[PDB]
Amino acid sequence: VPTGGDDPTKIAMLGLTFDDVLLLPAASDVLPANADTSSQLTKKIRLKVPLVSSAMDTVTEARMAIAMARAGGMGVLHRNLPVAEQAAQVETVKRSGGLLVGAAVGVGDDAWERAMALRDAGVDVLVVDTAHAHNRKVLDMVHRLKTTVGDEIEVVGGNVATRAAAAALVEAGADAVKVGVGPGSICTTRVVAGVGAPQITAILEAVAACAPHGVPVIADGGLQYSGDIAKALAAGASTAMLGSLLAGTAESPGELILVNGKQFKSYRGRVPFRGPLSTVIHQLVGGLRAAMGYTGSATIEELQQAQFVQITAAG
Amino acid sequence: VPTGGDDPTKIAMLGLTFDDVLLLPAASDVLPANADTSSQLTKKIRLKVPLVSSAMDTVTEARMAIAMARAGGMGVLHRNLPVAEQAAQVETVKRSGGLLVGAAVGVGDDAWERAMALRDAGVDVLVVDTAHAHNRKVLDMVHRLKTTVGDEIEVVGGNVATRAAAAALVEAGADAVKVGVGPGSICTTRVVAGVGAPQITAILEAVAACAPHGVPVIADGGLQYSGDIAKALAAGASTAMLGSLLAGTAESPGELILVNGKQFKSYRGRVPFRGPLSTVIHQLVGGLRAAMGYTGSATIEELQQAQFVQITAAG
Amino acid sequence: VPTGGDDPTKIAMLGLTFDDVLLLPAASDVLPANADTSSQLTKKIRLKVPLVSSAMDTVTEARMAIAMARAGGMGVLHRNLPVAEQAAQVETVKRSGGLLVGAAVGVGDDAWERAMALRDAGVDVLVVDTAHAHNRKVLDMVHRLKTTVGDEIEVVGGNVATRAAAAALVEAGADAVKVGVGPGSICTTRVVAGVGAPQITAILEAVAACAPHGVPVIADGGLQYSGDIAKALAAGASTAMLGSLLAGTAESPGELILVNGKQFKSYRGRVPFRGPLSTVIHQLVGGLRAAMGYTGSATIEELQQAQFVQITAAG
Amino acid sequence: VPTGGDDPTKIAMLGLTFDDVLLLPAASDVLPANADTSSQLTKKIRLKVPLVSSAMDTVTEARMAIAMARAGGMGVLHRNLPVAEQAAQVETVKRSGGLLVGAAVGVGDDAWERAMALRDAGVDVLVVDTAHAHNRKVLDMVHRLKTTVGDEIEVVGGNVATRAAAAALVEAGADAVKVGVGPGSICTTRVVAGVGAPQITAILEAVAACAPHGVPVIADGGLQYSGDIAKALAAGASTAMLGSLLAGTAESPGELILVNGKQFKSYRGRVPFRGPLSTVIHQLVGGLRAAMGYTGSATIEELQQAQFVQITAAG
Repeated sequence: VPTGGDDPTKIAMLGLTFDDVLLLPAASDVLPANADTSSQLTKKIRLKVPLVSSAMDTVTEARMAIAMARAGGMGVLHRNLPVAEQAAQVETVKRSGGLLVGAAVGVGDDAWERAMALRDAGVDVLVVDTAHAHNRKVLDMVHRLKTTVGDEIEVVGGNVATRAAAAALVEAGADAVKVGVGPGSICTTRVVAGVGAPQITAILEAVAACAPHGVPVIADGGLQYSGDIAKALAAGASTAMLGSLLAGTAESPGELILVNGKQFKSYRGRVPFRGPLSTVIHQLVGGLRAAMGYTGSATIEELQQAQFVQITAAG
Repeated sequence: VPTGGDDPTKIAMLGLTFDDVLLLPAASDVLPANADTSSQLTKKIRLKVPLVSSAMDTVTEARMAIAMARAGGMGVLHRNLPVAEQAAQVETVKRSGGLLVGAAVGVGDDAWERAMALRDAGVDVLVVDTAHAHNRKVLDMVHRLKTTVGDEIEVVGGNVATRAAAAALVEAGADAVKVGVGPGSICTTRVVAGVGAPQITAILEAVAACAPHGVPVIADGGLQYSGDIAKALAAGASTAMLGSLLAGTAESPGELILVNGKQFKSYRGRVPFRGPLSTVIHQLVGGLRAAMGYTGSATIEELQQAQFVQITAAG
Repeated sequence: VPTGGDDPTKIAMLGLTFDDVLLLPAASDVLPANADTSSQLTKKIRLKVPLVSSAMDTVTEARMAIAMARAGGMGVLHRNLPVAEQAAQVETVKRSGGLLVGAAVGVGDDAWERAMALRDAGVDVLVVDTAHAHNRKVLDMVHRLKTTVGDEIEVVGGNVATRAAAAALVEAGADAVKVGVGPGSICTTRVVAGVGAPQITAILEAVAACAPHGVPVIADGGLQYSGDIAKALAAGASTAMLGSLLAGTAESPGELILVNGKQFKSYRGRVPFRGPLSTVIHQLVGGLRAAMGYTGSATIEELQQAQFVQITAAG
Repeated sequence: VPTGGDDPTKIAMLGLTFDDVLLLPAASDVLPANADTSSQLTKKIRLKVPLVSSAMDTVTEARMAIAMARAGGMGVLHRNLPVAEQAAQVETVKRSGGLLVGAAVGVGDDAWERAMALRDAGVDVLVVDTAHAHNRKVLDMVHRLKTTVGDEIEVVGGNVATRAAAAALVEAGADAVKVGVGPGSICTTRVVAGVGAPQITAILEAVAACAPHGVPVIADGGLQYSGDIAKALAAGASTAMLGSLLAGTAESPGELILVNGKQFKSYRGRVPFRGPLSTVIHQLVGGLRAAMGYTGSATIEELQQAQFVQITAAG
């Protein structure tokens, strides 16, 4: 093997991240303003805008979830709080109109009780929210939820970064699979544990397992620019989950931070303050619409068939 | 596939930009001072210097177009102004002697009326000037112009970044094809839309479609140094269109900007002030002539057959 | 050959360092808290934590060796001091309980006398400590020690960076092989001599020679983060030797250095002050445990079978 | 072709520079102090140290040439001065003992008269010193000199960066071939003309043409560290010519420059002041000797057979 040892499988793949690729323009009859940006969040739930906000306590509580749903996306309420309060946040969202909302649960001791409280409060999507879903405890939770509340509630499982892990969640009954393990995020799993998977490759692999079963993939982590959203969807994802890009909006939890005359909000680090969510979402969707124009993609399903060019460090 | 998924065509190519390659020296009987730098702008129009200025409101109005033509190149007047004023700028150029001039038009509602006014004013080249030419509306405009005023006026179409798009413009009747979509320019299409094509690869692909039909390619975007001009032509382009490299000249629109004791002009950002156009063109042509000496290229047509070496990030 | 000349073996391999790769998550039943981090330092000696401190006079004297052994690893006492004092440092460690300790020796004139003094003082591991072990003098020393004191003392040989060099040490009787020649360390062998071997490739190659003979490999040099420890072991090493990561701990030789309000210690350069060794080791083992969770590795032997993804400069 | 177009030869090679490679350690019986650093400058002339100073007016006049010869290398006197003065500099060197000296000549109108004056003054090596030697005028000059003064004087030709160009100089009768065209030097041929060849690949290619005819290659340009000298020789060069590395020595032309409390000398830019030449040469040869130890190279001829590992941007 050119890189060492005698085992060609030891280095299993060349992992590409968003910055490694660009979408190629293609024949187009699509104007950006006329593109259809709707996409499946889960097998049953379609969003008007293929964006959801991260289940993080610096990103999504009730205010963010309401704003996301109104913008045509969805929020996933974080679970770093008592069960009754998360459930109360769900109720708050639901009484602000007929708005979709999700909520995270883990696989710990209180996770089942949390899930039932969220169900009672009227949640639409339960996200089984773990660092590493390729694990019997996680798969069992997904399956148990699906078999218990699956008629009324869509169940998302994550996170994964390989084809085999995605396939396991599909088999367990997941309604969507969330992709992102060491995706290049603030937790720096890559530096601390040495573990990760560049996101374009991770999405391509997960989609290879999910699309043949009609299960949408949520790209979760490492998205820095509006152009990354287009790349994630073209790699085959159906939606993108955003943390850092939304943590600086007015609707996110936390107060303004002023450093050297500039405004920031906290992210757990800090991110530039961006103003209202509606403004950020408008910019992001603007970039996505531009990509759909350039690639001749009338719908997100067409964008999922677009081609890339791989670029070098110089590019 | 080593980079993910099961489709080898998903990542269609490895895209190289100017910084990825160098021209290889070759046997030479050519002194730089003796090289012939003339080249086809379009099927019919040959320039003494293979350079044209961008149709941008911070680069080319009448003053720039006159200076470019006198230097042996050509300017393309921007279209971000009323039809009558663009036409008046064409007349201004034409009465400063027998000087070649081009002008941009779009495909919008006023585009045809604009084109006819430019024709009436005596324009030599009409540039159908769009972000993405691989589109029926753009192709129809190129064809309609060619069939209406094509005896008297050369029609350029752009921009493209693929072989198929270039082939479409050739079929529509374009007299030259302009290449540059997300080429690494100020609009940052790459960041916003996630779309682009590294320019050396884009030129190689466009030339594969254009040269067999005798249609010149204009390299448009991403040229930062005189050496990039030589690389663009060696990749097969016949001329290079320059924005950032000319936006800092005296002849470009806009006033001097003084920041921290240094002089700049606006580019839409800012670029260092460079003095007279003649000085910049002299430097650029000097670099091109040096490249022709090193590669043994007596003419631009010979330079188009030169070879590259690909270099690494370390290089 | 694409890179020049007619000899495909002139450039023998593509060398990967830690930053070039990430561990891929895999199916897991392993919780980080439950992983077994024990590993072979030598054929006979197993450590509770697979970490040893460098035989450097800014890293390991008695205080560090005692702290390392108590933390479940081991220190290797440096040899930049008189024989009697190194031996006295060994005695000091041994009387602080039943603690494992190693000590470096060279191949110079006093090296044999040094080794016998260390043996007399009760050392557990002798490390034949050279810049380049692929040399008859070094191999002879390893063999002579092994044949003289090998029943009571384990003999480590190093350093190497190739399969052939590792094989030579195995043949000479080494109980462990230490890998790291121009690994990216403070001596900058790479810059001064132009010599080196990226560590992931060097470990893969050494392990190819050592594992079939049941000889552990010690990864020595270039480890900057806790994640690098996991990568080194997954490449096949059994332990990691740390210099820069430990030189900033309280237990290392040298005084505090205050520069611009920040605290440092000397490394021979300087490194940030990190506090007690126990704290650093806790963080490092925490990262290793996380990696074992993500990869489904119940033991270090299982981690040695994990797979990598190669990443780009963008990643 | 993956990088564009339909011609696989358009991008002819992947060019590696010094920073792209490292020397691999190998079995060694060689101590650095015992290595033989002597090497052929030309077919007939062997130097004790394989280093020559650049024919540049900020590097080599008489003082530098005398110091280089005394250190066991050689200086090449620059030609940016009247013929009589260059000849007078040759005489000055020759009367400082039995010291080897070279001198540059061009191919211009005064070049032949210059060469005969240098011959009369007792020069040992004439260097036909051009930017691009693959040219009939340059080849004719090399041949004419060789046929006229070749019994008494060795004739070096340069510069080249390809196998074909090197072969042409060999055929013309060159006693050594100098390699370096856009090697990454202060003239920035790469940026201005877009022309160049990464030096490791350029040396490998030139050596492929020169070694079978017993003609030494001089690596000229891009050497920044002592380790680069070892890499250049291992790629097959017999000597290295140094500009930037020597321009900061006391013996080089020009005065001390003080900027922000630091000392520099001019290079035509500026380089840090390094003190006496003897000191710099000592460091450089020290690095070379270390490389010979690591690679088991008893002689420069053995070092020329050493192997590389290619490293990534991360390395």
